[PDB]
Order: sequence, then structure tokens, then C-alpha cells
Amino acid sequence: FRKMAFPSGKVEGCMVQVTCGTTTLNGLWLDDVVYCPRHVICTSEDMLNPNYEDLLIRKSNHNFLVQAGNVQLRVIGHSMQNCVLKLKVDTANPKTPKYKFVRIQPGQTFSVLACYNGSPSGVYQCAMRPNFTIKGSGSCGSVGFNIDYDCVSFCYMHHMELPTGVHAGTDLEGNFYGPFVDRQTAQAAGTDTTITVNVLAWLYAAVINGDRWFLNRFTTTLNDFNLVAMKYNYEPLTQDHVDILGPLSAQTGIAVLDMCASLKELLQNGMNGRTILGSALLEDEFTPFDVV
Amino acid sequence: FRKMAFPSGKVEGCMVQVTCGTTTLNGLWLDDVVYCPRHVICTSEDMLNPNYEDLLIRKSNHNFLVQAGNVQLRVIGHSMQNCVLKLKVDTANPKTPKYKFVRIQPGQTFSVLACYNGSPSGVYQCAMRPNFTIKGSGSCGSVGFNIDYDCVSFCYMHHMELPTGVHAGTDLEGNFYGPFVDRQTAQAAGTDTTITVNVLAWLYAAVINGDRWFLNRFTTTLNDFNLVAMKYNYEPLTQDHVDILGPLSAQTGIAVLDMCASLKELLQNGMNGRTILGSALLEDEFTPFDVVR
Repeated sequence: FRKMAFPSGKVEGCMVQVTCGTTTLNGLWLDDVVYCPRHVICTSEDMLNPNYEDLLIRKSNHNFLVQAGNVQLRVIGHSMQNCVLKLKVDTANPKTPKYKFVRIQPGQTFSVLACYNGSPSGVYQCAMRPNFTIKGSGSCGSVGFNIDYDCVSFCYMHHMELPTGVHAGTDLEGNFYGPFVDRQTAQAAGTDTTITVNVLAWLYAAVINGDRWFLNRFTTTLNDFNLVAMKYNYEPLTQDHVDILGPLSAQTGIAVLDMCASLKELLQNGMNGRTILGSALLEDEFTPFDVV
Repeated sequence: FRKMAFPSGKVEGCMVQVTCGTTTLNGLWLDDVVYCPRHVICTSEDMLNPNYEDLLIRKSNHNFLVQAGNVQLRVIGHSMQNCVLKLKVDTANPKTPKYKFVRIQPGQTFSVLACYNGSPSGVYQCAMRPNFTIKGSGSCGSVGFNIDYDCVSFCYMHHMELPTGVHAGTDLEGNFYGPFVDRQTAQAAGTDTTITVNVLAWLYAAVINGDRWFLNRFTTTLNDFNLVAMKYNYEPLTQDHVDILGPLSAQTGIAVLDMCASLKELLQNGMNGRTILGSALLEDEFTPFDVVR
């Protein structure tokens, strides 16, 4: 059961390199706008406490250099939307896919096209952590996305590396995920928790595959499970979570609070050297949708 | 440290659907040739004892329906090279990247673009296991590749699922990896082993990152290392492997056999609740080449 990323070609055709002063990072070119982190207009000195409103009024179009591979794109206007800079350019991207800007929730998954100075280098599948960071792997301005039948839903743009080595960023409308700011200040990820509904989805995946040994005869209650969950650093499970797992309960004949009893037992006794779909640690970066 | 796949766009533009009879699977459209598994010409019955030469002589060009998106491609010739069918079409793929065909060895990594009826649906990063199978995820004719400086090295095409759930396939000259055949027999993957040289390159990546809780003050001989490691189903480490890790030893000041000693202790002790880039497992699908980059 591999973690799979979406095919990245539709996004690859949108990556460009944006340079302002000595700073170069990645930008997203859709029709005649290039989107990138606003902190590209920031000198290392400004990043300690910048006034973005005033730093950009002092900038003009000639301060921005946009490169789509070989071709330089001419900037003809610039604007900010929250923490994303919007550079209007004189050429519409002919490779623009059908797309939407969406904002995702903690625990949802997406693919990231990691890029270096407008040159895409690799693609990987993530989950947005409950503490709103991304455990991932210069790359600023790289984006996250899902694809639904020819439509690319952009959900993430990379802005910052946090001192624990995780990543922080915004949606494509410049709204941060998590209590972070685009400033060179002290900031840290909160204590993270495991995404319970994803673990349950992944256990249903093991039952759809031929692995049943963690199933037991018992049930538990939503409240009783949550007390075990909170004691083991796990997101609390909601009646909505139970509802999303409904399809996998109908398919496998394992009710959700039955699977919850299984998980509760695994959290207290381990696997005794057994494995679930190959692994011996519990996977939480597959959503119920991903498993279906 | 994420296991990353190559950006798949250059390969997406080469995926097509090949239909023969009631069988549809994926093909690879490069210049004016479509490559696909030759068992596309087999019925379910034929797969027990397929005589491919006999099955193929009875086909004409128009028995093969090739679809590239909305466009039907006209097949104008066909031939068989080992276990891959090569369909000559009347149109060169305008999206053909710079490419070559390479055959890989166990331990080598690559990306797989998993496709269904010519439609790419996901990309994942792979290693060829020592037993010549893939622990991967209607996929037949999906391909594995590496990308180096805008040139796509195709190394794998998917043909068969083995009863344990793993995958068997060929290079792009149609030669199977391992002892497997495109026939429904009792073949099974041999006991798999861990790719030792990849674990060590990864441990070197951990030290370079700044992680070294797992080091110790011991060394080992190469032979003592292998005697112990093979008790955990680890591949033997060769002098070639030692030579390969040389640049990482030089960069971290940690001799290869000293890292070998650490691995021996890691196998004996486990992780004790700790992690190594991240990670809760001894990871063996990053090559030394991968680690430098």
C-alpha cells in the first residue's frame, strides 16, 4: 500500500522563478498572473520586522524578474493578497490547467511539487498536520495540490521552514495555515497529534486487503475511546469522523466503534511483532477518501 | 527526509491505452512506437500456456486499438521483442521527451507512474527489491523511470501481479527482472532481503543532517558485519558497496566499517522509541547516489 502523489505534469507547466533583489524563489504562473510569497520583496534586514504595505509601494515593476525556463516574462503590475504577491505579466501561460484555489483542513492530504528556483525537482504526498505544519523536504513558493478529473485544486504554497525542520505556508489566497507569520521571529510548531480518522481509514485498508488479525470481538464508546486517544496523543474522534468512515464500515462489515476498539487495543499492547500492510507503525497520512 | 518521486509530466505525455480484443492496458508512446506488455494479445485462458508467436501471427495491425487521449492512433506495423509488443504507429508522439532505455539492478530506485487504461492516476517512488519484485500499488504497462537533466531513463514496465501482492515486470527491451514469466504459473517471489548499502547511505544522510545518537565506539570487519547482518535477512555488503559509500565516509569523517558497527547495534537494539530522518524504521529505498543529492 504505497502513498501516491498525483501526477504532477499539470503543475510543472506553471512553475516559474521570481527574483527581487538578491532573493530568488518559486512562483506559480496561471494565465497572466504569477503568484509567490510576498517575502520575496524582503531583504534579510527587512525580514526581522517588515512593513509589507510600505516595502511594496517603494517597489516598481522593474524590480521583479520573472523567468519561465528560457523566456523572461515582463511584469506589468503588482499587488498583494494577504501573504501572497500577485505579479501581472504580459503573457498568459498557455499551459494553464483548469484550476481552483481551495483551503484544506488539518488531516487532509495533498501532493507537493518541490521546486528550486522555478525548476521542479520532485513530487511527494503529504498530510497537513493537526498543528498546521508539513513534515516535508530554495523551495519557497512551491505549491501543494489535489487533482479531480482535469481540475487542479491548489491548496498550499510554501513560505517558511520552522526550527524543528517542518514547513509552514499559506493557501493560494495568502492565508496562513497555523499561527505563523512571514517574519524572522521566534516561532515553533505546537505539539503535534496523530490524525485518528486517518489511522482508522488505514486500518480499513488493511481489512480490505487480507489482514484481519487486529480485529477483535469488542466495541467501545465514542467517549471511552477519546479518553484513550487523548492519553496517547491522538486527535479526538467526532461523530462526523464516524460518518466519513461509514462507506468503509458498510464495505468491510466492521463498524467504526468496532475498529475503534481494535485501535485502542493496538495503542495499549502494540503489534507483538505483527505487521499491518507491511508496516509496524500506525499510518495517519491516508484519508478515508484516499483509501476509497 | 521524504522519499520523493520524479516530476511525472514528461512521462504523462507518453501514456496511451492499448486494446486488443477484450483486453485494455497501458502503452508507452515514444516517437512512432507504442510499447506495451505482449500479454495484451492473451485471453484469460491463454495465460495458462500462451504461445505468443502463434497468438501474434494471427493478428493484423487493425486488431490493435491505440488511444492517446481523444485521438485514435493508426497502427501500421507490429513486432515482439522478448515480452514487449512494439506497435509502429503512423504519428510520432509530439510530446516525446529526451529518453533512453536502461536496465537497473536490485537496490536501484525509480519512480512509477501508475496508470489505468492510458490515464495516469498516481506517481510513487520505488526500489527494485533484491528478489526482483516491486512492492508497488489495471496497472499493466505502467512504467518506471528516472529523470536526469531532462532525459527520461525508462527502466521498468509492469506485467504481472505475484500472489503475495508484489509486482513483476520487464525492462523496455522486454526482458523480465528476475526469474518471472508472462504466464499464469505458480511463480512466487523469493524471500526478500533488506538493501544493506541503502540503509548505510541513509545513516550517512542522518549524520550529515546532524543526527548521531546511533553511533558507537566499535568497528567491525567486513566479514563479521556480513555474518551478523545476514542473520537479520540483510543483503551482504560487498567491497563495491564499501567503495560506493566512500564519498559519504569522507564527508562525515565516519569510516564505512564504523557505520557498519552502528548498523549491527541498531539491529540488535532497535530504535528504543527514537527516530532517524524521521523515522521509525531502518529505511532501505534511498541509494548512495540519492543521498548525495
